[PDB]
Amino acid sequence: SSMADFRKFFAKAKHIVIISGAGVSAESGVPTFRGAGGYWRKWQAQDLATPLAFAHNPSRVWEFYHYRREVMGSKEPNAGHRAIAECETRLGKQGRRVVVITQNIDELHRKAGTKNLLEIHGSLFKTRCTSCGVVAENYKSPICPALSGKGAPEPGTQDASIPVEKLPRCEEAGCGGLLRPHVVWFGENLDPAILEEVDRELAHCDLCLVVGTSSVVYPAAMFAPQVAARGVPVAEFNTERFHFQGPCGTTLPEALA
Ligand SMILES: [Zn+2]
Repeated sequence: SSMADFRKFFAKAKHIVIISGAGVSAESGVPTFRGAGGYWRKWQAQDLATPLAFAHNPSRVWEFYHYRREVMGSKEPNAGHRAIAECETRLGKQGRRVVVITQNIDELHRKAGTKNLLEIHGSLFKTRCTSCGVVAENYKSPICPALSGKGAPEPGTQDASIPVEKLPRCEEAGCGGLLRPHVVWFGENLDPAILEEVDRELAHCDLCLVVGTSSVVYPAAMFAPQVAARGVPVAEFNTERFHFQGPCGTTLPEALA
């Protein structure tokens, strides 16, 4: 039904799951690399976010992720992210739970103040050593000196073609292994531990929100339907149970007041 009917459910909901999609990041001007304007140079983003592309050209893969890390400098969380964060803070002092399950890798939910965050696809600001497996936070600009001035999005740009030795290297003593971005690539599974946390949130929630994506599309498809099958209401906020059409920065400040 209406927004007034959603607010009734929202006022009584004690454990809210928020499934956050690409729409939420696109509203902050964050480049998504899906759709028609989801291109970097002469390749598809799907072409680069793969174990195969990193094995054959780690320099080109690192140039792509270096760009994505650098564009975040000028990006700020929108009214959607803020309303989500303030909602968690406020409801937490009332002994009620708000959890954000996101596929976004830009950390804007983290900058807005969301604490209960599940980043199922990893983060741009995390590296993983291909030799020792250590996962680490990395906000350094540029991530390595050979990547200084590299990663121009424009097609025609020559490959930086950095030797593997000069790409980001693990700083753990005696390792020096090749680092990769700590993100889920095409053909890779989600971390089972992260999946267990997700499963647990979905099974205990009394309200579920799907924002800047829909329930009939991945990853919200692996999550939101089994919530609706338990009887629990699902509200979708998108540019396309309850459904609310429009930007998240418009509908969420209101819904989550
Ligand atoms: Zn290492």
